[PDB]
Amino acid sequence: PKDAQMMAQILKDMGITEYEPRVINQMLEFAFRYVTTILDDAKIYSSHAKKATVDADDVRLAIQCRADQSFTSPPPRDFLLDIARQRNQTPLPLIKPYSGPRLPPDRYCLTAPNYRLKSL
Amino acid sequence: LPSESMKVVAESMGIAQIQEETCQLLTDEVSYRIKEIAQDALKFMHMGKRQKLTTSDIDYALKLKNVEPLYGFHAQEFIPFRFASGGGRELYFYEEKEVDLSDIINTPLPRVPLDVCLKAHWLSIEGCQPAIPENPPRLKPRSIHELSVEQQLYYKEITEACVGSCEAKRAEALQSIATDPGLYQMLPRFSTFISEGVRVNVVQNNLALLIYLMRMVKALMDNPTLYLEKYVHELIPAVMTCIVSRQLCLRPDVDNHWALRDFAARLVAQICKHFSTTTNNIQSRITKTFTKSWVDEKTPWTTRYGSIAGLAELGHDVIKTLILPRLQQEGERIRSVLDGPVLSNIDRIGADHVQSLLLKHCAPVLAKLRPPPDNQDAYRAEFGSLGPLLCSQVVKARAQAALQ
Amino acid sequence: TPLVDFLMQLEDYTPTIPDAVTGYYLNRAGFEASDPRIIRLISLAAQKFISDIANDALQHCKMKKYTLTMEDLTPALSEYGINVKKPHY
Amino acid sequence: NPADNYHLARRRTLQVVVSSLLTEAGFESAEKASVETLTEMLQSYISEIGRSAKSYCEHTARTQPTLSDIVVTLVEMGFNVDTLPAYAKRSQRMVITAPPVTNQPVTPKALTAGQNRPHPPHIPSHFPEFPD
Amino acid sequence: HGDQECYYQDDLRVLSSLTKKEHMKGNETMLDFRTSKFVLRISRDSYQLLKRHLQEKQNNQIWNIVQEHLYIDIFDGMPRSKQQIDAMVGSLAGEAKREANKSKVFFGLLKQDPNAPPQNRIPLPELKDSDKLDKIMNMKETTKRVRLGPDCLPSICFYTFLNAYQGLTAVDVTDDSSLIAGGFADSTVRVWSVTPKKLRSVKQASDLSLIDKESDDVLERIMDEKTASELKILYGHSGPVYGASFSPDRNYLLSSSEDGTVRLWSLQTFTCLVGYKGHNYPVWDTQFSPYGYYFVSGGHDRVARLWATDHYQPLRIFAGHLADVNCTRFHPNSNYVATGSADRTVRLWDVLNGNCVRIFTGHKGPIHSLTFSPNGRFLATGATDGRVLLWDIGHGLMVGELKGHTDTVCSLRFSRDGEILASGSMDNTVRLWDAIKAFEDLTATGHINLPENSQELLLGTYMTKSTPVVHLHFTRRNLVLAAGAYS
Repeated sequence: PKDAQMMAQILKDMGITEYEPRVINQMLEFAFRYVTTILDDAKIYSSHAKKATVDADDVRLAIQCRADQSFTSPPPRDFLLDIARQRNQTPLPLIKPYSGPRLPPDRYCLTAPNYRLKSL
Repeated sequence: LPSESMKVVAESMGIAQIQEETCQLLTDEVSYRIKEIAQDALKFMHMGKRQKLTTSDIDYALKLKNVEPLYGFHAQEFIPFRFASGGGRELYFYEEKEVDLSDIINTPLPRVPLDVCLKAHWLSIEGCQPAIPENPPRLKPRSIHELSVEQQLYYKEITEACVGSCEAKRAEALQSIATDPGLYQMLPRFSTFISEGVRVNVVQNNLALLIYLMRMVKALMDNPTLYLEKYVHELIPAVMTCIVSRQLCLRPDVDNHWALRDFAARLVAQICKHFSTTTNNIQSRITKTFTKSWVDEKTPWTTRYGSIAGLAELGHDVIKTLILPRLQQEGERIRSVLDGPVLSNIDRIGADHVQSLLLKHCAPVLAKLRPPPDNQDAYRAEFGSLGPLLCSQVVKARAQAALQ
Repeated sequence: TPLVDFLMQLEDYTPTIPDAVTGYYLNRAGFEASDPRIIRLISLAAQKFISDIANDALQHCKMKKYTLTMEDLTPALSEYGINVKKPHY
Repeated sequence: NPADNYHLARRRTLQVVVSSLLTEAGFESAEKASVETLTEMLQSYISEIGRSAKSYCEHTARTQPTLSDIVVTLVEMGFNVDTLPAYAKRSQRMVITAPPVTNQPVTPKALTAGQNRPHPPHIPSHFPEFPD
Repeated sequence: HGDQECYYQDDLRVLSSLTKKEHMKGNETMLDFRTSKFVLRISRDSYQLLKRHLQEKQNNQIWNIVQEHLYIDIFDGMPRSKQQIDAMVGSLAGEAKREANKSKVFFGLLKQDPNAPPQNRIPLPELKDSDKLDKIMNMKETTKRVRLGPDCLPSICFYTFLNAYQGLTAVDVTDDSSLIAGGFADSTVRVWSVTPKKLRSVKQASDLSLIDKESDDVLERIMDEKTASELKILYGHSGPVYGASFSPDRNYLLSSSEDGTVRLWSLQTFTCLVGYKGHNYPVWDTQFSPYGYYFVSGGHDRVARLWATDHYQPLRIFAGHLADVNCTRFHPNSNYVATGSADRTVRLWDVLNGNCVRIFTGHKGPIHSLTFSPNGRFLATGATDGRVLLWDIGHGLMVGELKGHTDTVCSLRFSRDGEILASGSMDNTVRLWDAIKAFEDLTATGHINLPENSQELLLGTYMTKSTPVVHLHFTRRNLVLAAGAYS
């Protein structure tokens, strides 16, 4: 196919030699899902600005307002190094040490009487 | 991705009159997201140690990028289908795009495979890799035999078990021949033992000695490790050393067991024709022998039978072409045995066996190329050998086909 | 309590989905088969969801029966808030 | 191939289930893409009560889910649980058979019995024996 | 991009995708590469030619980029060869400073050992009489332990997973070869007993309450015989289980998975006890301490946490890597944690103060295996380039390099004596290396001019039948165990 032969070149440019045949079919299903939610939001933003033609600033708005919610990332390095030095210098107070099966407090564990219904 | 696919999608949605720069803007955004996910699905493939990139890797790569591995449907409310995947859609390019709703119900479900178990074996014994099936595999000096003394003892035990004094001993020895991986480099001595045995074992027609050797040949053939077509030259005569050949023993009784041995020999011959096959050497050579065994005047009747069986078990087309112009000769031979005058030789037994085998083959061929109309007296145009009983055999075959 | 009285009547009543298949997709998510009547309620709750969509897509097919299409699933799931996608490939 | 039969024994059982649920007061001869759509929503629905009722019980420090964890799981998927006792008592209700087992023989191997060699003292007795 | 080194090829294709600013604003690896400084260890004989080409105002802008984005760490010595520079480069923020590798590291074993805490010698938190009973039968195994060397090559017993159509992602074996755990892609952990002794759970609380005082009733009367299998399946992860780690007292299985939790499974009740939720991201590895109280887990969020099985929150966060913490290994004295990672660096972390005390660079791919020498003086690391690099810990110079493997080296272990390092990769081979002739020789320059000793250090290759060697284990009688999941 046309758009499925370009998908095998995006993977081969990323060095992915071996892949399942259902891998191309669902990256095209995601790429179709992503463009019909940019352009769906683009004409919502065009009707907000009251213009009959969806031009390039509408797609510039609909991309950066969908990338602000959908595609997140891990926390940044200046945030990870601040919570590290707050934790690595904090003395982590105390709890109940010697308890044979050593464990957190019982509201943080998964050890409850764990009931079930009577069969009748 | 091509832009001429993105305009087709846009105009099939209600968004008409899109510019080329608008359309090129779509195909570099979505081609990045395919490249971003396939690079991210390769992380799950490398952490799976499978180097495969299965269909589930993209389901976790999508969930990692906070996109629903929802395929083919997108829920704007997100609650019935969260980031759990539905396994994709089993769709094809060459599909029918319309099925009947009772075709999917009536098909049998595939077998759930075996659960995961833990078996242990040995990769290395003090540095050396064993050849178990869980592993990939001036005076001149006094030379040594190329077999070890375990190998000669093994060979001696397997050959003394394969002459069938005890049946459980035979059966293990036959399974040992059928799956020993290191049975190459002992195979000349096994082929020579078979070949030499049949030739000095037809001097006196010792049926068991022969039935055990034919089972040894069958156990040699289905072993997947060893390379056999270097030894098939000596083996073809040895396995066939008593197929058509007469019996120096009591021919009339054990004529049942030797006929069964002949059937086994036919089956091994058909397996040989299916394999070891190159152009015009093996199958055509045994076919030519069998036919000049058939077209022989005053033919040995224990032999009018072995060669008939050999020709019969050669497959679909061979009886479709070789068992057609000869019915009259078969009938004349049967009529002569019936006339008599006296039973000097087991001629009558040979005739009955040959006629029964030929009649069964003729039914199956007839059932195969023609409708089952006029099954009463039309076979009288073919000398009336099997007639209505042949028609009944064809009907039984049709019933088996209906059951299938 | 009707739903407790309902689940106590499920030692019989094999549902439309087998418990070897409903229990397979429950074991995939950590739900283990403690009580087999618990599986049959989840198999019944998943039947009723699919049956309510096929019964509402039939009303969108009578206005335009005898074939379920993607243009019948599209307005049927739109009141559910689910935008179904055409493969278009 | 028994490798893809691990998945296709249970997904083609869900195809018979949707084909049996679209026949009950309904269709014959459905479109092919409409069946693999609906059996993908069925697998994603069983896998979502699997992940969410396990999450609701483990939030309450338990390991196996009761009835009260699923009637809150189905509420959070918008199910209206009270209509389920009426759905279970249909006269059109059908049962789809479970898939067949690959190891039908179970124990068909005569095996090859060969013993030679012992164990050096750095190998305990519970490891497999040294081969022939 | 064409005139770059061949071992940077996977690094440039992430840069070819980066063309926009907002594409790079959410990458967080090139965001930390842009703010850090490349260290670039150069000699003073070559730096004089560089600074005589940059201090002049004819160039005057590439010199401004160098003194803004690049550190330069100068050593007084010979300029290194090209096949020696190739051995110690390949990491972003590569070839770290010698001032990082000069801290005092207590790389000795506990109980003299001057390079190790002289008197504390924590012999396992509250070493119990049942834990002292374990070491009594451990030294009976040491009596039958063979000296391996380059002559008495060990026997390898491969424990293959035959069907395994759910993908096996994690293996661990106990210290005595008695249990084998399997982490699988169908979100299960499966414990197998390999000794002829079935896996039993302890009795329920009603059965233990009736057990009379004394009359033995200690460690056999509580084991339930109604529950006795050769296989126990553990459910509860909502994702593929990537780490698996036994505790040294043969209870307390650990498992980490894609769902971001580390789970502590009991091996007396065969249930889950705790779920440690500190990562929101796939935890790629976990390991118990060799004394069994603390454990370290490294995840996709580019940190490694130190837990203690008593707190729902970690104690130490090791947060200096720029990519995923792929591996997390404890030192044999458990005062130091080595964390290999996907940014081609291996880092030792002190458990006190959470400080990085060593940075080992020189791998070309993400590190997928670490192991320590039983001396505590050395560290073997393997990565996707098929290279096993042997590092010193008191010095930090990676003295040796083993380059026999082809694909990703996913399992390393030294012998119980330290005589042989065993390496298992995706080439389906178990290579054995001479781990005595590799460290025989062992500064002021930061390198030792390591030779091509790989051919001499090979003792065997041992090709496996279509089976990637996921785990390597050494029995206490010096017998190699390996587990693979036959494909």
